[PDB]
Amino acid sequence: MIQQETRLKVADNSGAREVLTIKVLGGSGRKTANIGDVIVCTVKQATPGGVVKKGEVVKAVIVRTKSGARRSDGSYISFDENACVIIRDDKSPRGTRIFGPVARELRENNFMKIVSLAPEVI
Amino acid sequence: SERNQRKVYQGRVVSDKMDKTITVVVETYKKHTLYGKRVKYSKKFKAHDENNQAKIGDIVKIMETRPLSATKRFRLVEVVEEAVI
Amino acid sequence: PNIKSAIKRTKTNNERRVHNATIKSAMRTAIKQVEASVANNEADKAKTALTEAAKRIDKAVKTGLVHKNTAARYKSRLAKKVNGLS
RNA sequence: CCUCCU
RNA sequence: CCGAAGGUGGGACAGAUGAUUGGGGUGAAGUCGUAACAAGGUAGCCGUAUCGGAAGGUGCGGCUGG
RNA sequence: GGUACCUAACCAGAAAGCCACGGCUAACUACGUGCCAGCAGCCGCGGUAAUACGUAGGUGGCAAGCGUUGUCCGGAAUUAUUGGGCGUAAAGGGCUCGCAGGCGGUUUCUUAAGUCUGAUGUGAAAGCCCCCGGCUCAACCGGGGAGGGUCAUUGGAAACUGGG
RNA sequence: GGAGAGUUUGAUCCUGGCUCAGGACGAACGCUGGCGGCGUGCCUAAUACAUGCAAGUCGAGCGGACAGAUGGGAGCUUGCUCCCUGAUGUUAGCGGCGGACGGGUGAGUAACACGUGGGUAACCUGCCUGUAAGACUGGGAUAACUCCGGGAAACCGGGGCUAAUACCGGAUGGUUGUUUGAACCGCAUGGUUCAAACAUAAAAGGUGGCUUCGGCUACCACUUACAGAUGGACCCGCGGCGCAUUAGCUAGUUGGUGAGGUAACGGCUCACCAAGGCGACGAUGCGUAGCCGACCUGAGAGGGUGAUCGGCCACACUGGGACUGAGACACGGCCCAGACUCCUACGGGAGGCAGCAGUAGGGAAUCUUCCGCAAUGGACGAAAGUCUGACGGAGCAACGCCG
RNA sequence: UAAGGAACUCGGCAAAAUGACCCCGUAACUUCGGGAGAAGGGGUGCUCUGUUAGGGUGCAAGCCCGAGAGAGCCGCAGUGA
Ligand SMILES: [Mg+2]
Ligand SMILES: [Mg+2]
Ligand SMILES: [Mg+2]
Ligand SMILES: [Mg+2]
Ligand SMILES: [Mg+2]
Ligand SMILES: [Mg+2]
Ligand SMILES: [Mg+2]
Ligand SMILES: [Mg+2]
Ligand SMILES: [Mg+2]
Ligand SMILES: [Mg+2]
Ligand SMILES: [Mg+2]
Ligand SMILES: [Mg+2]
Ligand SMILES: [Mg+2]
Repeated sequence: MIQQETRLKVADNSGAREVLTIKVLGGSGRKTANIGDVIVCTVKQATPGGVVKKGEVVKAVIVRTKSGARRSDGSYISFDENACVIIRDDKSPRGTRIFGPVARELRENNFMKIVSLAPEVI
Repeated sequence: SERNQRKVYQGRVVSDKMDKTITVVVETYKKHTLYGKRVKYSKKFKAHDENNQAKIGDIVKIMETRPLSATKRFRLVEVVEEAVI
Repeated sequence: PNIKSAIKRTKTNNERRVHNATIKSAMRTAIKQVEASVANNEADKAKTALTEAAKRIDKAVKTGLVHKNTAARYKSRLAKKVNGLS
């Protein structure tokens, strides 16, 4: 459950360390985004020398959340943190590496490059 | 035994407080490389005195040994001169 | 590795260490028996322990583990403790 | 009071 | 137990860059005066103070390289 | 590698160069520009007769190259120990008191750290070099020396410097 | 064994800078370009790397497949088949040695790192070659091969086996330790030599030939002592960078005592004591740097450089750790972490071009994805030989020097 | 009080958070006092060793105060309110 002002760790090597959520995308009054949803966000903390710089507005896909996600079989997945991956408009990650486990839900939304790069998909 | 001696030195005892130990200062007159004047050089050393006999002024001889500490490398072979006060 | 004899030397040396550790462990355990016996005031056992110690010490020397000087140092230390009892 | 440049 | 990497923190140091700003250098023929060089038209110069578009002026003490 | 080298023709045919020419440093005239265009290591050339610019014809070194830029040493007794200075050229501290340091009258005795000196050991090979030889000399390889040390160790000398 | 010249002025002497003639180079760029012979060729990004190749060997350790067929056998279309295990051959797999060299690069390092200095009484020292004892007697396991289960897989865990020159038991062993004394002494810590006791500690056989089939040999080769030699380790005097617009630094710090560790001496590590040690002769900090043989230049003093070639040192994608051993705390190993490359049907694996070539990038700029071990040197082996981008050659480039 | 965490609002108003003791450590700037509880960190229960070392009182017996250690033990959590 990510909303305007939620800060997320960035689970990639794009240069951004922390982003602030500017907007949940996909409809007028949409309050909240979950795993596999895209957000507009500003980079609040960056790694020095990275591609993505502090202050850039960027799109990111959420790949883990504390709220987590329910599956049709009645099972759930939750993580210890909220994290996203900066993306281009075609869903490809701007970085080359993904850190930490991502949720299976990203396959469903056709974030395949992310799912392939991730060390674990739970 | 026909043993080749290690490098032996002689000088004044500048330190002593360090028990089982001294600082022997071999003062000497090395010529300056370019200008050739005899400049008053002084190399400190670290020798061993088991009995704690030596004191300030003693112009003792010392001989090289096994490394007797981090800094210590010599023994008090003999107190040649015995200065007092 | 990416060499034939390297892959052998990888596989070899692992299997050597295991066998080698055994003998060190055995030695060190045998050394502890002598050290333990000093506390209890029992020289008769310490002598019979020191033999088994000394056997296990010298087996490591043969294999190529404990150096002769290393062994020399240990058997010294132990024998002084045994004599220091009486 | 001042006295263009080479 | 020690322990690399990592994390957190407050300092230290070095470089780059910054609205703007400060003098400096340089630049055939710009403007203002004429301070210095002659007793340079109020001898000049040194330290200091103060004042003035600008060279500079004036005070005090000093120097002669008047 | 059927490559070096030999023979033998076709035969000196295939094998000349680049840079420089005010002065330093041995080496000039037409024309076209007209403070333009351009040149320049330094001094400096060009404003309508340019021996230093654009072109055109013309000549000393070293020898398929030599020009240009970059770096280092020299020249530079131009950081001066060798080997420089400070009245006016740059340079005497505004003047003391003084710690450390540097330096210290004469004699004599003694010492021997400095000073000097003999002897012994090492300072690879290559390179550069002394005799230098060999490979046809060479653009090259061997041996015996030498240098190489504010160096040990030891025995003297003792004027001088230092210590009593 | 040492040369000057131009340029401040109207002219002068002086002071003073500037400039020039010389030599040197890993050069680059122009323009131009014939050949030959020696030499030299990433100085930038210790940047990242596609591809190939750079360390493998020993069947006279090895059971085993898979071959061999000297011969007998072989049903019999003489066409093809075969049944035995020929001498012995090919040698995945096991075992040994090497892989710690050779090759590369100079990142770090202002340090006993280096260049000239000791103990060898503080050490180590396999291989090699000597002089000095032996391989005697116990077995038990385990690869391969097979059986089973995995792995799409990559790779791998169980089960029964089999061998070995793999491993372990025990006697007696001069080594080693302990103790009992001596002898003899140094440079204090001591050292060297000898004798007994107690304790411990050895090996391995595979080939060819002869066996009187009791055995005895011999090259190779296993194991033990005193040697020599070789290659390492520590310690020390003295040397060789800039900055004071860097003046205080240090708290395992300085010494002691004890314990442990180490091949080895030692705050080397720790415990418990003190309060030291260093520094204006420049500590500490910052900057820069591999050091040296040498090289360039110069009359020399000096100054600069430390590509190529030789030695010492350090490092091996970044960082940590130990294992194996005579010897790395590993240059083409591993373990772990990190950033990058690859594979993975996602669970997991694989690798490090500062090896030769080459590529991209950076840059003013620096080669061939070449042939051969014939030579020289290695490693392995008794040898034949194999492997060797070490090395020899060749390609390229007026980049030198000179024919 | 899920997730979020100033998006609320004129304004973080209100609330939450911080909070004891001991120890380490602490910048700019400065009137040289300060700044300073700067900041940022660590420890904290119980048991045994243990009527510890050491201290107060006392002739002693005893009573009282009491570090710092080592070894353990338990919990989600030890200035457990
Ligand atoms: Mg005037
Ligand atoms: Mg006037
Ligand atoms: Mg006025
Ligand atoms: Mg000079
Ligand atoms: Mg003047
Ligand atoms: Mg003057
Ligand atoms: Mg004066
Ligand atoms: Mg460096
Ligand atoms: Mg809530
Ligand atoms: Mg919550
Ligand atoms: Mg708001
Ligand atoms: Mg609002
Ligand atoms: Mg409030």
